[PDB]
Amino acid sequence: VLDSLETAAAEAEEADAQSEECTRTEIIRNESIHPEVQIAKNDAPLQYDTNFQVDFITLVYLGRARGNNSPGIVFGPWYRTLQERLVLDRPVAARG
Amino acid sequence: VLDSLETAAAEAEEADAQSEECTRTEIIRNESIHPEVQIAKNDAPLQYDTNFQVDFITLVYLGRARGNNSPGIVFGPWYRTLQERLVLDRPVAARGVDCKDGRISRTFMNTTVTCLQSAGRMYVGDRAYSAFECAVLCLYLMYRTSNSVHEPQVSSFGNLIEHLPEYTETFVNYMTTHENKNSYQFCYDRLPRDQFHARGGRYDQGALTSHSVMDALIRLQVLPPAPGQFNPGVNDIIDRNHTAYVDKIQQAAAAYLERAQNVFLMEDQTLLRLTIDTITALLLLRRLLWNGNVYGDKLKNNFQLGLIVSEATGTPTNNVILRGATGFDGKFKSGNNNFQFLCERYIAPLYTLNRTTELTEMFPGLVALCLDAHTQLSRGSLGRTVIDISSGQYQDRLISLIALELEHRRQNVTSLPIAAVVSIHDSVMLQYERGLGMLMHQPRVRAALEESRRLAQFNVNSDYDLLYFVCLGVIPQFASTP
Amino acid sequence: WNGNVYGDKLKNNFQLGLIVSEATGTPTNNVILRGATGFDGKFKSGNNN
Amino acid sequence: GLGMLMHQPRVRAALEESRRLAQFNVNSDYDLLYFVCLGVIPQFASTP
Amino acid sequence: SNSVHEPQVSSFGNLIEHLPEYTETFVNYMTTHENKNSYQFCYDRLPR
Amino acid sequence: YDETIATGTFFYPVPVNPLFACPEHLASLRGMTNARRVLAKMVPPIPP
Amino acid sequence: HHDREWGILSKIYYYIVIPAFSRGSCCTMGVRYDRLYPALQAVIVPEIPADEEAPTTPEDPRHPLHAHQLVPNSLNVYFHNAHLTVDGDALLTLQE
Repeated sequence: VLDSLETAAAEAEEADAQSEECTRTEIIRNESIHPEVQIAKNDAPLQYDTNFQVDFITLVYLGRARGNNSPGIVFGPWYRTLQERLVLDRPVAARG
Repeated sequence: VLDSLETAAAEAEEADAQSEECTRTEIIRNESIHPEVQIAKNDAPLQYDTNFQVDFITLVYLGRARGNNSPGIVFGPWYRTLQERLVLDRPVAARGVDCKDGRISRTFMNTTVTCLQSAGRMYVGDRAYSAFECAVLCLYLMYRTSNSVHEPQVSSFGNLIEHLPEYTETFVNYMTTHENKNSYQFCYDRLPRDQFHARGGRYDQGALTSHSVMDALIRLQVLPPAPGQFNPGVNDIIDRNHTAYVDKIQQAAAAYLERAQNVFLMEDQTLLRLTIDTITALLLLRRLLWNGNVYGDKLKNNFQLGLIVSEATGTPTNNVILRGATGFDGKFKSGNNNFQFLCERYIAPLYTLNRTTELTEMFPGLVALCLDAHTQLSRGSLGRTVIDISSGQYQDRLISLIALELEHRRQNVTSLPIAAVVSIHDSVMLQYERGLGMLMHQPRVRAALEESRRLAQFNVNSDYDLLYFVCLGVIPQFASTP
Repeated sequence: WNGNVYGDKLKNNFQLGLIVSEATGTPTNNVILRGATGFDGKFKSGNNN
Repeated sequence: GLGMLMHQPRVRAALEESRRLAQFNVNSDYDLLYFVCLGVIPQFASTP
Repeated sequence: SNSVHEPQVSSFGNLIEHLPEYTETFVNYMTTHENKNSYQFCYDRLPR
Repeated sequence: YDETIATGTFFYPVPVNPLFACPEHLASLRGMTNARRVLAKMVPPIPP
Repeated sequence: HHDREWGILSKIYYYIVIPAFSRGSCCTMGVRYDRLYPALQAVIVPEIPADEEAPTTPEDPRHPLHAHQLVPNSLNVYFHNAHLTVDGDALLTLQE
């Protein structure tokens, strides 16, 4: 329990330090520079999302690994075509 | 040692909370400003500060002293009544939510802006933003084919945005009145739904029934592939059938849903509830711009140099020349020859490649006036001017976030059910939002709009009062009435 | 290259402003071009690659 | 495949007629950059 | 493009920003400059 | 003919009384296919 | 509250009259009171001066029966099918 509390405190202080340095960098910059992309005339380009999620997702998965139990949304029908192509000559199924 | 560690942890916690509050408050200030222009309208330019900037808009700035012309929105007498009743106010506007915290002035404008900004809010939300150009783009996206106009025709779009310096002046000088013309309009072909997907299978109530491959497999000795064997079919290309009847509904059903969620513990409802509450005001927005004309009044006219005929020709904002009042007395804008002729030698090489409106001046005032009634329904669920519980949403959200973060820091869920909530939400997201989106899309107050003559509910009910109300605009409440 | 004239949603996408106005505001930049135009009649063809 | 993705049909015909977008259905060349940048195009399946 | 048309513009530095009169003259000359690419590709076999 | 009333305002399938049968709301709200409609006609939906 | 006579009378009324009249395709459905809680607390007070007489002419913005005070909400949009001459007594009863 003491070791878990120590690791939680360490990660909390690391996150606080990261937030503090990010805010300090933002203060130094004259304006809040954010990614933009848009193909038109001089209109307002769309705003992307902040690229700070790897640490959060790693922490949220380390704090809960035996749970989950969700279907999961796939990205296109690539799995079925891949399985069909694999099963022709040398089937390997999913394996993982 | 443990007591010292806990006290140090608490002091560090409050120190970083204070630092975060200070950074959040310091991010708000921008101070960008823009250089001088070639005299807005025809009698009052836009110079530094707000001294001569409201020279022609003094009649509205007299009742707008609350915001001091610095990025602020002031509504009509209803907002004055809300400010008076703030002691027991029903909505969340002003008063700093509850007595735990909250401020006035700038913080009120910030929270009003963040109430409208719901799609993206993670450590950066910005302030003094305009959302009228996007609305116009969305409206004209489907209006290019429906048309249904009286007599003016227009199909070009590049020149509609090329003259941005004059377009901004037209927006700030013409949209002071939320009323419009052309009577009937579609205003319901958008229907913005929510992007979600769960389970899978085949589209219901479609034009296809498992296509023909499944039927061919069933009628032959092929059978569906085994889940544990993955055996495909090779006999589907042997008979050499004479094509089939395919459909392109799968591409439309796929849509485009790959955005992230700016909230903890997955899911996405904080922005969804705000968006579905805001979309309920579409009927009121459509009702607010059916019937209305601008003709001028003695009270409105206080300092004019060349706008003698402007009150009779409609809404020129420069001269109108001969167009504008072709139909009855003035409607819409069509034809720009003298404007560009003067711009080519007067205002061309000083302000060409810029953006509409600003964020440090009264430029968003035109959007604020048009959204006088649109933002009124954003608090109540059905959009009623009665008592409702819509002020503790932010407090509940922050309490839930604090509870979740402390549970993550101390505990590890375990006994707390986390799979059942996700499983039920997977269907709730696609079941609860579609019904509300398809609930109502067409108001039925067409006859009462021109029969009741109650559109002048912000002031006294009379002919002259209605005339000056529809000529000026929202008629903000006067000052000297705390 | 593209440059299939200025049009509407019926040409390629012309739907860049879907969720643009969420946390953007009114960004501004420098001035390069000059002059201004006006809208009249119905457009037909063009070249703005 | 890098060389095989482009052939005699143009960038529009080869994507709307050659079933190049069957796996990932997206808009025309204007949104092609967004499709190839964001990637991970979803579908109507989420496994049993 | 070239200036001088029905509207009396007589511009001195605006030669491409004005849409109507410059476009109506420049659209009749760049229509033959459209690029085209066409080459065949075959899978053949995988060596080594 | 009730085109002015949206389907799904205060309607959702909650079959609890076998004494009442309405094989129209299910086919009008959820948009069930012909196979589902014929299955419901053959056997009423009984919650296990 | 009361004895069982009214209860059994209501039970036999519900178990005979309703099934007898359900010769078509009517069936039980569900309510949406949870979403309709902030919907029925609507009160419209006509603008009438104190100690003043309300004209009976059919052309005036003080006639709840007519369309001169038609605030859409849901009641006045269902009024087209449920036309009913009502006054402020029902509104105050609903408010109380």
